[PDB]
Formats: sequence, structure tokens, C-alpha cells
Amino acid sequence: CSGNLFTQRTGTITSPDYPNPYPKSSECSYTIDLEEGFMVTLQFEDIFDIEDHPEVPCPYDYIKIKAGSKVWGPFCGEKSPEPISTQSHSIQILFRSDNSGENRGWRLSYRA
Ligand SMILES: [Ca+2]
Repeated sequence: CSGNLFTQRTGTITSPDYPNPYPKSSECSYTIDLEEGFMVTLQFEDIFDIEDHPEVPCPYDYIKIKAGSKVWGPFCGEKSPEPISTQSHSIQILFRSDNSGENRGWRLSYRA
């Protein structure tokens, strides 16, 4: 999972094993790298199941998305963020899980 470069203008990224449980203690990243000027809308499709908490924001596990200075997330829980219009050509999706949990992960489809 660590060393995903995406060079095509549309595509689809998922948590390892999605929709099986994603592995524990996992520092997985995903890069979308396209020519500057391309503009990337990210959509979460299907089931967003990242481990969550009732009272405290997204400890444990989480997807973060970084472009330029802009940083979306960290996200977790059973409901995915609304589509993200990054207005960027180069996004780092970072996903991170701790050492326990039984969540099935996430799935996004990008396009530019
Ligand atoms: Ca976990």
C-alpha cells in the first residue's frame, strides 16, 4: 500500500483489502501526480468505515488528504466527507491505522 503513484487523470484508490478490514499499524500513502493545471475532484464511493470515537475527533485511524498548503481531514467514522474539490494537480492521500479495530476502510474515485 506504501508507494502508490497514480499518473492517469481518472482513477480509484482504496484502503488495503477494501472492503476487508485494513491492516493494523499502517502508514499507507497514495499520490496523484499529474501535470500542473489539472484540477482534481475526489469522491468517496461506497462504504466509509474508519475507526472513530463518540467524544474525541478521529484518534486511532484516519484518512488525511494534503495538497499544496491545503490539508483536508483527518477523517473517520461511518460517513465520508462530501466530494473534495482540491483545485490541485498533486494530492497526497495519507491513510493511517493504529494497532486494533475491525473497520473495512474507504474508497475514493478521483478525476481531473
Ligand atoms: Ca484501528
